Amino acid sequence: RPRYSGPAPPPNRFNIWPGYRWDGVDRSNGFEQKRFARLASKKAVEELAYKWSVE
Amino acid sequence: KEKPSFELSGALLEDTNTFRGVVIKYSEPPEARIPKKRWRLYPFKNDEVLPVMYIHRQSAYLLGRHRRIADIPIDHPSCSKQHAVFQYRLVEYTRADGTVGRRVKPYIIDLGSGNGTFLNNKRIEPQRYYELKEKDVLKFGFSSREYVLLHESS
Amino acid sequence: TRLYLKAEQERQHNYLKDGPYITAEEAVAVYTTTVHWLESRRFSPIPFPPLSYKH
Amino acid sequence: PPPLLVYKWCQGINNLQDVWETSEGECNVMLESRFEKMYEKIDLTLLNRLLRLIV
Amino acid sequence: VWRNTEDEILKAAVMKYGKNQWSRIASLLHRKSAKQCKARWYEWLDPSIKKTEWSREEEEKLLHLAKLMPTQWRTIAPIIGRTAAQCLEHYEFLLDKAA
Amino acid sequence: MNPLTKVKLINELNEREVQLGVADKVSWHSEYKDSAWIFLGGLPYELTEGDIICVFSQYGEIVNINLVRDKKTGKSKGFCFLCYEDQRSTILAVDNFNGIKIKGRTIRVDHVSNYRAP
Amino acid sequence: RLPPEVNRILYIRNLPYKITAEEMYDIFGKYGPIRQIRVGNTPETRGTAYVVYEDIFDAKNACDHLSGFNVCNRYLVVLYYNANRAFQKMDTKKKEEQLKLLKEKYGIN
Amino acid sequence: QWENSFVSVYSKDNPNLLFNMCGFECRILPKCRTSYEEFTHKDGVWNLQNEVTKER
Amino acid sequence: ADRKAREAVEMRAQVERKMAQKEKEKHEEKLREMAQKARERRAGENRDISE
Amino acid sequence: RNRPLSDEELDAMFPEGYKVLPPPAGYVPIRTPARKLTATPTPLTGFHMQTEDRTMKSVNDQPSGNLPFLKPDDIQYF
Repeated sequence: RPRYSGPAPPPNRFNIWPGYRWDGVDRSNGFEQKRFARLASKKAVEELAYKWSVE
Repeated sequence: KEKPSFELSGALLEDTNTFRGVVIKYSEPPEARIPKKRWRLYPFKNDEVLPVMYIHRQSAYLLGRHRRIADIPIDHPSCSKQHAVFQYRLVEYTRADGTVGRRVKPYIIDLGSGNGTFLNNKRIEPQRYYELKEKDVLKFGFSSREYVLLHESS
Repeated sequence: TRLYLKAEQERQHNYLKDGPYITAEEAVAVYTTTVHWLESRRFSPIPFPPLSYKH
Repeated sequence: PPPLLVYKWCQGINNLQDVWETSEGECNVMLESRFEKMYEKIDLTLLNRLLRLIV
Repeated sequence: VWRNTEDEILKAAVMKYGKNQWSRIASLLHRKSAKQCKARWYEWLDPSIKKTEWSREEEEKLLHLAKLMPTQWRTIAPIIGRTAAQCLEHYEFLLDKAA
Repeated sequence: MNPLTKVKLINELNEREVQLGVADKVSWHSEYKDSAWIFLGGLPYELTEGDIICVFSQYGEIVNINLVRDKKTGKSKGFCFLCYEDQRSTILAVDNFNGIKIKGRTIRVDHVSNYRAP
Repeated sequence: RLPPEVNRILYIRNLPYKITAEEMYDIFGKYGPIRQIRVGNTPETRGTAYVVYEDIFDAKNACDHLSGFNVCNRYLVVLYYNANRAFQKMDTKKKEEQLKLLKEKYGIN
Repeated sequence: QWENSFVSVYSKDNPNLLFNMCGFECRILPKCRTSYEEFTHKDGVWNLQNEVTKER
Repeated sequence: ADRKAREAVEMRAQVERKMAQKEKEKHEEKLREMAQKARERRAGENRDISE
Repeated sequence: RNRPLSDEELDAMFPEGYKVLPPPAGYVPIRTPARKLTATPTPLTGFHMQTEDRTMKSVNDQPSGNLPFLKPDDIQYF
């Protein structure tokens, strides 16, 4: 089972390993990281707006 | 006709390592780095000294005969087009107290250049890194020019 | 407060009528000594903030 | 923050050289005060010269 | 800025009401604030503002002072009897005709 | 309408889904829990299976690949089908590779319902 | 990686009157090859300069770097040029003949 | 002015060295001098552990 | 006092620039001597390699 | 788009009221060395009082009058 061994696979929703012979460079629309950042910032503003709700 | 293979094709290689229409063969490995100690290259040509080059500023330096893409065009027709790569690499070491350290180290590497790179007048292995130490001398192919490497306190 | 502001108006006008109390010798001593220090600290004097400024 | 400052100050006093020795008749002295009127006594023109040294 | 109509209303309002209730006054004209009325009156309008050109002696005094007390115009301007604005621009003008 | 508009389509579809914030189980991908085949289109006429698999392994292992070249001159017709190991990987690929520029040609990526084995 | 408004054409304000073109060629010289330089002449243009690099890369480098330079007690204004219009015809004659030279020269068609 | 300063002296006749920084009033007591027992206490007590030697 | 200080600071600035320049110059000629000395000693494995 | 241009090409680019200059034939020869070996070069303060001058006060960046603020990018037009 020749498995990817190179430096750093970027994270995904499912966090799955890149293939045996992954050419080993990131080609991606970046939509992954966009969704990740927006995912965290939603929680951020949730907290920030709660703090107002109690005021 | 041609049967479908599972073999490669320069497409990704070409676009990813291409520049100016002249694809470079070498890539900077992750430990590319820039040094604190400021390295200087003292050129000579048969006892005639040439002005020093200050090469502490980039992580990679291309030496060859093609003035377009090379950092340093070494104008001896016995020099191939894309010839050698000077490179700073952050290479780990052991501090005398055992704690692990790394220093930016200057390493030269040849791309299978035609006629050979001479380290202290030894021809070196191509596609392989060789460290450069204080005062050391360099000669590429059979050029009439030679170089000595120093830094500030050296 | 009214008592205070009366004291102040007094103290300003008194300063004007009685001249700077920090004579001239003291002024020159202070000034020169500051300059000695700064220069001995190679302090580059801050410059008026350029318009197309980075920050 | 100020309380960390207090801690810093204590242990600074501690790490002096031979600070607690009293054998040969040494004496430590800690003195602390105010400047008792700095604002109200800053003198405008001289302050102008002292700023011209900086900006 | 101020327009001659607002200006005249100011004159009349002041001479009626006295110098102390600027709230009533500024309530009168629209798009005018009590702070602004006070400032304008003491700056330009009030009759005691002497509106002529500078004597040679007045310019001697001005120059000499602004050399004596750098950039303190609200300190100087009473000493030569003009506003900070007059002293300021006029010193600028002398400085420019010199250079 | 020429195909680059059909890349615009899928990208707009994704962003609209995030825009309404709709849940994953009702995400338009969900209608294909039953397929590991994804269509690639607009490939340059030069890429061979080595490069295709190399690049697209980035989200998993590949079970099969079929690159339709014209049999008489053998040359690539510029589109292909890909069987990943696990649906989730194809979801990731459809999200991330739809619109990447390879050798100038912006490739379009999509699910496939009823892949036909040729 | 370039914002496509960058150009080898730069526009410069706050220029000291009667500076030496020598001085100036140096100033912009540390940045890259100068295809050409022009200075205004009329009092309106006297004090402004259009400077043309021979490379977009030295161009961007310069515009980003020397921006806000202090020369002669004043800061220098730099800008990218919007060469969005023309002032002359393109001289069909010369164009046509140089292209005939090219076509017969490399025997293309 | 002497009315607001406050000057405390440490000498063979004063074990405690007092002082008064930003808001806290602190008393420093060395273990060399009349600190017969080194002791624990409410965490109202800090231990000034010497740096080079790491001792209390 | 401003006039006097300006001029004193200038004089010290010039003396400093000059001394530092001279020292830089001797260092440079010394390093040239070292350069040609070493190149000649070479004209007449404490090394690090990779794969 | 990187292709170099002609001098007629330039005179079609630039408006009027600008004089052309090669400053020296030596600077134009320094210009010859400009691209030449630009990367290789010899490397590149302290306290110093200031002297009063007026050029900074003199420079103006907005039109004078009841004129709206003039943005930094509308400059090459207005």
